[PDB]
Amino acid sequence: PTWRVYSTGSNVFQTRAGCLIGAEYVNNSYECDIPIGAGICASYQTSQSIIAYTMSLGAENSVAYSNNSIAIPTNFTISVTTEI
Amino acid sequence: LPVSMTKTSVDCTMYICGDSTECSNLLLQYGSFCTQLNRALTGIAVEQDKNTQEVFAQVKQIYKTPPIKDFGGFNFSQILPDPSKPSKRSFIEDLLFNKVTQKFNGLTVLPPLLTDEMIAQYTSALLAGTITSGWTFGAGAALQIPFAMQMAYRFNGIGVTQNVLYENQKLIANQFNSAIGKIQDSLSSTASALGKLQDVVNQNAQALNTLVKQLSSNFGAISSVLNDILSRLDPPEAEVQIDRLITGRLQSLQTYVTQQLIRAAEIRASANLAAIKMSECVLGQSKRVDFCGKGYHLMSFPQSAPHGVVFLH
Amino acid sequence: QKLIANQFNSAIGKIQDSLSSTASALGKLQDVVNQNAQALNTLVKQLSSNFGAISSVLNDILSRLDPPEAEVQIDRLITGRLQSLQTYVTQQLIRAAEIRASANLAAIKMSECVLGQSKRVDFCGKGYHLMSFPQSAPHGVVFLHVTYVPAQEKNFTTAPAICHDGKAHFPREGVFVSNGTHWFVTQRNFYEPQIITTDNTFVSGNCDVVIGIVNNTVYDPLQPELDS
Ligand SMILES: *[C@@H]1O[C@H](CO)[C@@H](O[C@@H]2O[C@H](CO)[C@@H](O)[C@H](O)[C@H]2NC(C)=O)[C@H](O)[C@H]1NC(C)=O
Ligand SMILES: *[C@@H]1O[C@H](CO)[C@@H](O[C@@H]2O[C@H](CO)[C@@H](O)[C@H](O)[C@H]2NC(C)=O)[C@H](O)[C@H]1NC(C)=O
Ligand SMILES: *[C@@H]1O[C@H](CO)[C@@H](O[C@@H]2O[C@H](CO)[C@@H](O)[C@H](O)[C@H]2NC(C)=O)[C@H](O)[C@H]1NC(C)=O
Ligand SMILES: *[C@@H]1O[C@H](CO)[C@@H](O[C@@H]2O[C@H](CO)[C@@H](O)[C@H](O)[C@H]2NC(C)=O)[C@H](O)[C@H]1NC(C)=O
Ligand SMILES: *[C@@H]1O[C@H](CO)[C@@H](O)[C@H](O)[C@H]1NC(C)=O
Ligand SMILES: *[C@@H]1O[C@H](CO)[C@@H](O)[C@H](O)[C@H]1NC(C)=O
Ligand SMILES: *[C@@H]1O[C@H](CO)[C@@H](O)[C@H](O)[C@H]1NC(C)=O
Repeated sequence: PTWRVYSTGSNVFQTRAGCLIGAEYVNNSYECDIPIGAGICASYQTSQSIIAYTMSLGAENSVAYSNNSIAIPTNFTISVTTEI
Repeated sequence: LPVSMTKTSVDCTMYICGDSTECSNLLLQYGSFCTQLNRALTGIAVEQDKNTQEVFAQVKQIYKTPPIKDFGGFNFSQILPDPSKPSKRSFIEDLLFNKVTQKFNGLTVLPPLLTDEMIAQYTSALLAGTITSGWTFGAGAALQIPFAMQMAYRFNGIGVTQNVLYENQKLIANQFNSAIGKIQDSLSSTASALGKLQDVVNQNAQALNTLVKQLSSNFGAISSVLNDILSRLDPPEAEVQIDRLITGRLQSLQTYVTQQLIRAAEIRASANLAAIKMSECVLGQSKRVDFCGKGYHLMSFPQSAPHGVVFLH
Repeated sequence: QKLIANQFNSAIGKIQDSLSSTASALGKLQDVVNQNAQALNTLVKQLSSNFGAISSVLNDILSRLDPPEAEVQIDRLITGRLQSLQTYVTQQLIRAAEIRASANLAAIKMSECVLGQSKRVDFCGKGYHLMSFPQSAPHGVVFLHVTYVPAQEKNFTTAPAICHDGKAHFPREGVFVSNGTHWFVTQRNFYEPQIITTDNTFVSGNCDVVIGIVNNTVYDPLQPELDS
């Protein structure tokens, strides 16, 4: 009955990549942990369960552009990044 | 420059046997070939999404330009996104999409990870960053600055003093707008500029068609309809004939998966080139002569295309 | 200098903790090793495949049959194993091509990021590149790019040029910014306002043609000291 349990019930969600079962779709947007396809991604979140969601591309940021506004940095931070 | 290809995948057992249990039993003798072959296709499939990620995901924040497009006279309407349109593709991205123009035998086409809408969103974000903050957003946080000033000191990278730009702002604006109009006409015209992407699509399509067509070949067997041999022949002679057909189909798949690997390596050598081109020609100002288009490079704008990217230098 | 040194040392400490952490950013090298092991194991397991022969142990065929039929059975085994070797070798060539391309890119990275300093944005790591230190690793190389990232930005009002006595003025290297009441010329990547003078600017034509020019007094360093 394991395959029957993971085929029936309300935990079913249609998607362009195919039918997803077992996971629960949510409206919150987060970074793509595991790529499913067609922008949908899955991750483990709080009890704990396997959620499905539209991957968030990132935080939106409306730049305050104007014909006379300029931003100048008043500090700096030395950083190190590893590459392999 | 092309960036990826259709994420194709094939069920080895379905293509070789198509539900024939006898053929499957014979295929068991060949061992891990189906797993290893399908393992090779999965790698290519992941490679496509990796390439697209390395090309367009270089921006960490989804910037957006304000509604007051007072860019010192420069009209950037043709490249900015169309809010009145359902898809948020730019105007020039509508000509690109319109200009560019199987499952039966176990073949499958997985959808790309990133949809066209999100790809267009990344392009719009990059345009917003380049238009409103120059190269500052590439290195770190986006710093707003007037576009006229950006172009002004961008000329310092070409050894020309900014006084020339400020003295000829109107003329530069007119020339830029006219040039944009020429690009619009060129893509709107019958020009074959998009041949590079069309060739990739056609190559993969005809390759798949060749693979399907190969099934009709008997490879020296009495016939190509698998059920026909099993109907007309008893199990003893059927084994030698079905073995020949199995060998032929396996050979075809091997040829199909070997060409795909080579074509994937090439298209990923192109992807890396595109990524470096975007990082240098969009997020900065490269002194490398003729790298970012012919002539001294000022800036570049990227525009989404099917399976590729189109740069306006 | 002191702040830069402390930041550098702390950055190295963060790198040490990140590498020693339970996570692993070295997945790329691990993939190469795993791929080679995968191919080798597949090639080894292929030996047990019979390929339609009565048995995969060649000695059994040599002992169970007489040569007039053993050559046929052996021919089947020959075909199967030869095909396996061909596939394995071809895959090795393709992987070799990928590794060589990565190696060449690494060599270019070494020359342009460790020896010198590269103007290519985003090539030698994220942000403005300062230098890079290489480190050896099994079957690969690890680059520690040291980069400069500006921070703590502030809003400022600006004008592209300054009009002083009809003649336009432009900044030699900096840009003109104001705190809301007083204008200043300052460095492009680090706020350091200085009084606008004839030494940090150059004149080019009339103000009337410059769009957005803002009238502002320009200081002369010679006249305030010419007491004669
Ligand atoms: C810019 O910010 C830095 C923050 O790193 C200031 O220097 C100090 O840095 C140490 C870490 O090495 C911190 O513990 C101190 O709290 C920081 N002090 C300050 C004033 O934040 C640096 O002085 C700042 N420079 C300015 C204000 O331009
Ligand atoms: C900027 O360009 C756009 C697109 O060309 C202009 O929008 C239309 O332009 C056509 C001529 O190409 C006119 O016939 C239409 O009347 C224009 N419609 C609009 C929205 O006004 C736009 O006018 C141009 N000006 C700017 C800077 O927005
Ligand atoms: C912006 O800076 C100017 C010039 O420094 C300020 O005006 C004062 O000017 C005198 C002479 O230069 C200085 O000794 C004072 O330090 C300045 N006052 C201050 C508060 O800096 C002007 O007031 C400053 N305005 C702002 C927004 O702080
Ligand atoms: C800068 O000064 C010039 C000259 O004063 C301004 O143009 C106008 O010129 C006439 C004739 O000299 C004067 O009567 C006006 O008073 C000037 N207007 C102003 C606002 O001063 C020019 O407009 C000034 N620009 C700025 C930004 O103040
Ligand atoms: C979640 O998204 C669906 C999509 O149609 C919408 O109908 C629903 O109202 C949303 N719920 C919340 C809480 O946002
Ligand atoms: C600059 O000013 C605008 C308008 O007051 C504001 O929206 C923006 O957040 C400011 N930027 C910074 C960095 O303070
Ligand atoms: C900047 O924009 C404002 C508002 O549109 C306008 O009043 C002002 O004249 C503009 N200045 C320049 C130099 O374009």
